[PDB]
Amino acid sequence: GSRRYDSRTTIFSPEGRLYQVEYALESISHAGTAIGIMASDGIVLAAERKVTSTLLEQDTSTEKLYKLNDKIAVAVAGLTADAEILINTARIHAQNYLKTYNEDIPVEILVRRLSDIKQGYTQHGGLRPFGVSFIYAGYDDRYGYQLYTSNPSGNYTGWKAISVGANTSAAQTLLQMDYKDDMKVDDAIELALKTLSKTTDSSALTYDRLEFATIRKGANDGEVYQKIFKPQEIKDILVKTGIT
Amino acid sequence: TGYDLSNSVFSPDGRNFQVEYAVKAVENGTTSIGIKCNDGVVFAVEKLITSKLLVPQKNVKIQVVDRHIGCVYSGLIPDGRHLVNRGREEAASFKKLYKTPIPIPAFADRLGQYVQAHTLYNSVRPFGVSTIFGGVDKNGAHLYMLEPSGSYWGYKGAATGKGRQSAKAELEKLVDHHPEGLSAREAVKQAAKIIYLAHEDNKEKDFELEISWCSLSETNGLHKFVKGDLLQEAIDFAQKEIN
Amino acid sequence: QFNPYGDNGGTILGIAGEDFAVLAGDTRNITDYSINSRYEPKVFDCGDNIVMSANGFAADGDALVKRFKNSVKWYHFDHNDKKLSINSAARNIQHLLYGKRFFPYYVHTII
Amino acid sequence: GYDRHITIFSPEGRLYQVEYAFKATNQTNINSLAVRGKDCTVVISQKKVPDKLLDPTTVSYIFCISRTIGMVVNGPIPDARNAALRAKAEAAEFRYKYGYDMPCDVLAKRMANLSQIYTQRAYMRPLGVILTFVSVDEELGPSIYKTDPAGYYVGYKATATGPKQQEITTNLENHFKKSKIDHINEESWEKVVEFAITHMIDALGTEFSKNDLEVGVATKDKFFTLSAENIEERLVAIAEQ
Amino acid sequence: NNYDGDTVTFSPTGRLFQVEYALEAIKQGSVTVGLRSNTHAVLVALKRNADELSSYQKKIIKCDEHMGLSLAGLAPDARVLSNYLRQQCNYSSLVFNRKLAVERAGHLLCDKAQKNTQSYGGRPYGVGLLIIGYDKSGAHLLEFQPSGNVTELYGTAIGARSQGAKTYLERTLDTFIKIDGNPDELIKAGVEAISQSLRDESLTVDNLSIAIVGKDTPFTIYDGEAVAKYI
Amino acid sequence: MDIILGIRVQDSVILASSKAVTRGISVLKDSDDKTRQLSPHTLMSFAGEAGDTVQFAEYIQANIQLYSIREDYELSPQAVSSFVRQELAKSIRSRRPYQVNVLIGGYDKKKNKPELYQIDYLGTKVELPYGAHGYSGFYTFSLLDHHYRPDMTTEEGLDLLKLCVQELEKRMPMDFKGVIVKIVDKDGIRQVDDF
Amino acid sequence: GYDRALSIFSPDGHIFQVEYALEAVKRGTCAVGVKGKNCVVLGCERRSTLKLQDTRITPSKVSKIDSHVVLSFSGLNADSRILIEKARVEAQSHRLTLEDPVTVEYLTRYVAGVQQRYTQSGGVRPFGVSTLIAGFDPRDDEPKLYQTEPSGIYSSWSAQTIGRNSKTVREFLEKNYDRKEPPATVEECVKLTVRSLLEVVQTGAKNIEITVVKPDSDIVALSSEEINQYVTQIEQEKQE
Amino acid sequence: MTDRYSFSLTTFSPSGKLGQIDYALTAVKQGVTSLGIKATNGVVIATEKKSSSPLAMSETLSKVSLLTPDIGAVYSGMGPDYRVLVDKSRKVAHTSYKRIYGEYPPTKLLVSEVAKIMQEATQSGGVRPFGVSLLIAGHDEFNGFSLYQVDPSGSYFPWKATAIGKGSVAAKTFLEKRWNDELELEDAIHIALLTLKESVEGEFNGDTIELAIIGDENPDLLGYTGIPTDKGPRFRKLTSQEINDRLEAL
Amino acid sequence: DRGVSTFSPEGRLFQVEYSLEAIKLGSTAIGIATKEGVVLGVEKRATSPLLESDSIEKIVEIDRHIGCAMSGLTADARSMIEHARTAAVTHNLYYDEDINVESLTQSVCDLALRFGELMSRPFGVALLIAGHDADDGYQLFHAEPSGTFYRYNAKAIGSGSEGAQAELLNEWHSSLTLKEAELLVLKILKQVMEEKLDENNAQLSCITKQDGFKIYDNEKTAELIKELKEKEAAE
Ligand SMILES: [Cl-]
Ligand SMILES: [Mg+2]
Ligand SMILES: [Mg+2]
Repeated sequence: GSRRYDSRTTIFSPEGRLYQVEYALESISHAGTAIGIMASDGIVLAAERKVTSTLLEQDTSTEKLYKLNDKIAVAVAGLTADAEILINTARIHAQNYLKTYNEDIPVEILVRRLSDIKQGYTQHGGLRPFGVSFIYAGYDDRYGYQLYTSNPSGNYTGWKAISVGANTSAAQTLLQMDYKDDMKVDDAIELALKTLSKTTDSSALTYDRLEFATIRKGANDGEVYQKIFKPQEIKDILVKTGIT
Repeated sequence: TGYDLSNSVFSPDGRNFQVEYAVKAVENGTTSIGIKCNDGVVFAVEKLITSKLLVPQKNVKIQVVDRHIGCVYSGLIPDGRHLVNRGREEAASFKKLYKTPIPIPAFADRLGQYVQAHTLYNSVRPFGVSTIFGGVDKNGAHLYMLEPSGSYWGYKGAATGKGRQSAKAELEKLVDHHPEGLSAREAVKQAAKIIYLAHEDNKEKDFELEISWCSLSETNGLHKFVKGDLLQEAIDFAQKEIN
Repeated sequence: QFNPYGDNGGTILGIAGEDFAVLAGDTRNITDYSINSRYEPKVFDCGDNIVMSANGFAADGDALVKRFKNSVKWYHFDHNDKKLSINSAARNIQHLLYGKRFFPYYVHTII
Repeated sequence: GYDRHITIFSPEGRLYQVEYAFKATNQTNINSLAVRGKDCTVVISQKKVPDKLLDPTTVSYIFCISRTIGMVVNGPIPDARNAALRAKAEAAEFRYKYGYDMPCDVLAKRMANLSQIYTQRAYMRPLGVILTFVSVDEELGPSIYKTDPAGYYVGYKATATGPKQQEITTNLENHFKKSKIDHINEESWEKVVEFAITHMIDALGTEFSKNDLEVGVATKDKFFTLSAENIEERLVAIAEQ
Repeated sequence: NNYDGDTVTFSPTGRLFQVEYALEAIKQGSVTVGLRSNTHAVLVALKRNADELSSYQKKIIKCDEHMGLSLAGLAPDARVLSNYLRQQCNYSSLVFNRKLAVERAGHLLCDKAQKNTQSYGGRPYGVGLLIIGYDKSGAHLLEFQPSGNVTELYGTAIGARSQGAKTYLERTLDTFIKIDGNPDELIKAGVEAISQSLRDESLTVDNLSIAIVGKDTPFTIYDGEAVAKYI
Repeated sequence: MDIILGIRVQDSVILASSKAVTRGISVLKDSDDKTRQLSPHTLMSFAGEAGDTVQFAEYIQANIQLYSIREDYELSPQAVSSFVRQELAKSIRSRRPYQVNVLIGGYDKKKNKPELYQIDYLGTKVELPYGAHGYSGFYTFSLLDHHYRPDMTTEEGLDLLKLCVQELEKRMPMDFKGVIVKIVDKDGIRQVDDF
Repeated sequence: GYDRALSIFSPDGHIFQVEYALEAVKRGTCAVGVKGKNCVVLGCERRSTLKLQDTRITPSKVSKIDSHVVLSFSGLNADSRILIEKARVEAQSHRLTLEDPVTVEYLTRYVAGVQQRYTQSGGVRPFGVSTLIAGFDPRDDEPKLYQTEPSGIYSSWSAQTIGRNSKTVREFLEKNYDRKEPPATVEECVKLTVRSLLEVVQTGAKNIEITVVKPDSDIVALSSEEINQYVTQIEQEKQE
Repeated sequence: MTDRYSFSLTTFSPSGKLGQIDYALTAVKQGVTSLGIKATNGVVIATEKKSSSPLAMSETLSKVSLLTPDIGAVYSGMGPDYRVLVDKSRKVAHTSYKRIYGEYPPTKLLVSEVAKIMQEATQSGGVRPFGVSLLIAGHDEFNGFSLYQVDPSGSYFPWKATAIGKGSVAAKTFLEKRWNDELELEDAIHIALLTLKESVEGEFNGDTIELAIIGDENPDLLGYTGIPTDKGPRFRKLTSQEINDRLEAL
Repeated sequence: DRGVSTFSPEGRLFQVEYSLEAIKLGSTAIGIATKEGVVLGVEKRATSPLLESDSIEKIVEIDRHIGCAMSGLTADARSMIEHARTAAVTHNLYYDEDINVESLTQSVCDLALRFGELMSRPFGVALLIAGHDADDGYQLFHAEPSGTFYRYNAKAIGSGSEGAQAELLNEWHSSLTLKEAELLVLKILKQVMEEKLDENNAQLSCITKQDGFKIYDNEKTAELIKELKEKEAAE
């Protein structure tokens, strides 16, 4: 029968590793780097677009940074198509919670459920896992600003600063070097861009190969604002820190 | 390679080796035949007497579908029974909806489509039988032969099993020598002769002859088994011809 | 509207002695003011020295007896030809009857 | 190399099972041909009955799908009949659902879509057949639409299928280069059938008796097949010219 | 070799190896014999133990008052098939008030076994059965093979060294077929038949199993001290 | 079914619920507690069809307790009331709806405010300074409309509540066998034993 | 539905998928359970290749199943969440029908049953997780500590460890734990737990988590400084 | 019987590649060249009509398809896969949008739905990915004109201009030299025809080229009058004659 | 790979045969049947000294008149026991009587072959089922994952089974008292066990008509161990 052609996507290696999860992580390590940095007064999301062509429409484009609700956003590293499946599920989940409790969903609850979906694809169903790692940046009134990451295994962890995708080893060492706890958003913006600039596989970091976003309480009084940076705004912030 | 390990897989030739392998199982089976006649059809089959302990006349191989169709087959006997059970379900539902008993060409396609369906997936095995069948309907007599691939045609005479080539040669002579037609009672006698002649290819064990027929005049368009005086008369006719 | 029940009349009676028991029943079967049969038995030997009658609506009565007789048969198959005691039969019949609690067998049963 | 056993892509982006299903198409060693007249669409196919024990009237690769649509198959008969029954059911359902007769090209698309599914879904094999649908459509007029195991389909001015299809194709091409038109400029279907047989004889280089051929004809409001004597009448007409 | 991974695969010579391997399980099974006259049908079965501390695996199963079988091979498969026969016999009685013909019983088993040889995931039954019965056309004996093949016989045997009993019955055919109206003699012939399949072991009191059905005899099984008469 | 009252004052929510369980012409019990603690600072009183009431109350209790353990966190009274409303709003179009009316009294620790929600079996939610279900409101609301201040103490609320119970004991046709009174505030839930 | 039998017997009688799930447990961070005279202490290793972590929000290694029972684990983190969720739901379901919280044995038996089910169900792989389940039965002051593993077997332990280098810390506990006299106080039990982790861990900084469970739903997690005091005290006694 | 293939046929290899997606892209590479160019007041999509036989009527085979009155699609790769995707794309525009909001979906969202369908063929049980790359051009009130590429993986990218298939590498380079942000629709059509001539080998006329635009509303193509707000489809397929007119002033 | 329900060329089911190897790795369990009762004894075999041995539960009650011992992958036995208990109680509900020991065993063995491509694999545990009923008296059954069960006068399963079975062959006779059987299980367990036998690493139990199924205390077994050592030294 069909047994012959079954890859057995949800089995253990003799060493106790999940083949498909390990190979999905290997896939993700070739994706454009994405960085999240959590400051005391906000969060920065920075991500490098995968080798751009000059004829690509840059302003009406979304590849790395997606909005889940008004208080939560994600940076993507891996297969974009896979990520959008998960993003839509996450968006719906947030609305289900709001409909049920009349309160915006706590960040961890959303992260857990999305990570639980990934976990399922590694234990049952015989399907390939999602080749995606997320960086979650969000705010709620319990823990305030939070950064999380999830990967194809469905395992998630919280961070002060973190990178996913390509050159995470080098990127993490650089973040670990210059990060401190009393940091502000504008400092974090600079660290994020400086780290990408040094870890990039490109010749020089330019505005057209970046997506950028901040989550501040920099609205008016006790409320949170999501700012997905426009091309010109990335061009300006790149000049303001003296990278170009 | 490995193209022959799974059903429904095309080889680089464009062949389904699993069906061709099922044909080998049919070639291994005992000889069965069908003769079309003036106003009906005649079926006969070789029953190898493995032992003295087999009860004579009591391991019947020819099967009736509805009241007007007869079916006989060579190869894996259980597979043939499965096909007839389906045939009976198909004939019952046809009669249920359309009132009239199922026409033979209609019935032939019902089996054909079902057998063909067992070449479409790797989760099923092809049928290990070639089935000779037919009867009488509103348009007269029809004889068919169906193979593991689902392929079937109308026949003047049909043969399958270990002695198919011997039987075919003998069938071709009847078609040549009788262009106007063969009578039902004659076809019964000829069927006996041909089974006896085809038995030369399976002559270690001696055998038991079984015949059936549908005829507009002789059986009133219904399927009946040939028994008693008419059977012994046909056996004697066959015995005289081999010597 | 279709009424799935009927009344076939008749009456039954069971008495127990020290070392015996009787189960009696009249043989008349009726509908309304008509006699269907003057001899239609409704007391049956079910095997294992158990006699049974289900009186009321005969269709339900026959169905129940038929099912219990069959229950005795399978009790033997499943428990090495063990004899079904009268107390075990009683409990078994309770489950047969209560299984149709929301579409009852319209009968009074005695064994 | 299990990528050659089921319908998944090979490293060079090919589907070998689909390619091998195309080779099954020629397993019968029969050539078919279709042409269009002004009022009609004629399809012809070779009829080879090798066994003397066969009932020749039951040997056919032309099917009457609906009153208006006919279909000739190039490929093994079991798959051919599978396709025919489905086409008949599809055409019948279409009429019931939508209140008008299923067009030839729409049926062709539908059958092509079903074929496409078998090239994408693993559990279903492709049918080793090429289906040529013919009609005189009430909107588009004389129509020839052809389906293959890849799920490809297209309309034709004329077409041919089989082992010696290329010879027939170029023969027809050269005629339409000469005539400068999209069809056979002829009034009666009888002479369009005569054209079809004539050009098949030239391309294949063989002569035909009445039992070596099989002819289907589509006119307005009916498709029908010809008897041996109808073809014989047609063969006599060609010979006497 | 490459064609024995499952029942859905034919070999290049047209063989079903999984069915043949199921057939092999019967050959390893303990010998059982079946034979009949015109009035009675008899099963005789050699039971097998694990060791001297264990019981002897029961080989014979009752299906109805007029029918029953003996088994050789996988016993749980015999339980499944016998249970199916019990239901089919029972359906015939409840619905049609009709005792199931022994021939129909054979046809039903054939078709049940066949379905397990043509589909993916399943496996063939790993047991052979000898069905005896008395119905409206007299006494009967059937041989069931898990290939689906069911065969009506005067006498037969299946299991290890069954060829000895099968040869004996083939010689004795003319004698035992005319043992009419005499149960004990028909059994004696069956006990002598199964003795031709014994090696180093002989028939003891908790070793031998005999069943009989006939004209005025319901299907009944004899074990223990009830078979001491026949040793 | 019977008298469940609720009064939200300055610093607490007070729930009063009748003690009688009557079936037919018999008062089967006179000490029944028609309430469940959903979380340390959230109490729900309930009232409606026999069986349905407790079955619904305990089902809600289980769900909130499950949430508490999962998140190591107490849901706000508003969040709990919305969850409860949705469950009833689902129920009303089921094959057999829960015929249960509830009051939810809670103290929001993040806001440092008492909150009283009235939800009927249809899933009709309202936040109120004082609430009642059934015929009880027909008597007590005019009394509360008069005497209630939003800045009352817990003691003033209890006296206001005594006035309601007295009016009900005077004009109501049945003997509801008094009430069990419970207070929800910053320190959690406690029962008044002498009422 | 996906049906494949992934957990099957091999010729030597092993179920490799279950045994490979144990290798995942062996890779996981060390976890230890020690029960005293009046308490149980759950200690957990946290690897220090991860700096820049946010410990406020990062999933804790010890999880409350109910107010009186806790669950720690070693192995795949994502897998453990599924077991914890199911356990928490069963805890509430038990309170609802029996009107009494679960016993630690019952909760353990349930979790172990779930793990076993995933070793002979089609289309699923076993859990790459072993658990330590600790707590006190309702209205009972006798400490309870249980262990489960991917196969589905469970048992009670006076003290036990799971995860990487667990064989080293088990060695330590085997000579340092007296059955006749378990750690008489909370302090003694925490210290023996911290000592056992210090055989394997590295630095006693933000690498060790300690959770203390006492009778009648009295569970608290120790902070860095509180744990660091045990680390500081143990090292000074060691230099001798 | 029944679909026993409930497992993924596309899986990650040790190097991290998804083999079947890569091989699907290889099939797209073999496919005939198609391109799209976005102007300020419209979009043009074009492709070569590779005829299988001169007896075939290439008009009956449409490579450029209307999805909504304001959205059109073209492809490179496997034609049959494209045909069924168009059927599914047309239906999903109704079921998941028009039947809910009473209006047609914006380009980006319809593209998103097609991408989802293609992503699922990459993960679901017993199916291979689609062997096509799509170029979808369209207009909507709040986003204006747009052009998208959808790949076998389900990924989509917005483009100012691009090409896919056989000679896409050279064609993209050609478009980079010619494209500016001030191109008018007629200028974009001109560049489209120039770019396509490089990749076409045989005949280059209105019968071998298929070309459609997304531009102004066409009231004459609406089929009815009387509703002021309904002004007609922005999608229009250029006729064989209309192409030849522009090939003279080339 | 290959089908789960595949036959070997010798006519055996691969998976069933492989599960039998798993059972050979299991801890020893012994059962002896007498006319005064049936005794069930098991080797606990704690993997470590810190493990509290009294939590090792390899002898189990099915009903008052039926007990059970296990060997092999003991986690697999839980659902088998659950089914056995339900089967026993259900029969009492339907028939107001105790269910026969053989009928119970047959019901458990019906689960065995319900695997394939139903559960994904056979059980990796063998059971010794001991009980009493009015018809056939005291009985001991060995239930395998093949779906087969034999009645035994005495039987050992597990790692020390073939050695212990040979010993049981010599020692068993039809007149053994209950006390004699108790000592015999202890004696044979002590012979095949790795570690030295005591009340903490071995467990005894019995089923009698009068008192039903009882698991012995560690105090009671300890005295039987002391009684056994004294009797072997006494000649
Ligand atoms: Cl379609
Ligand atoms: Mg396929
Ligand atoms: Mg209300």
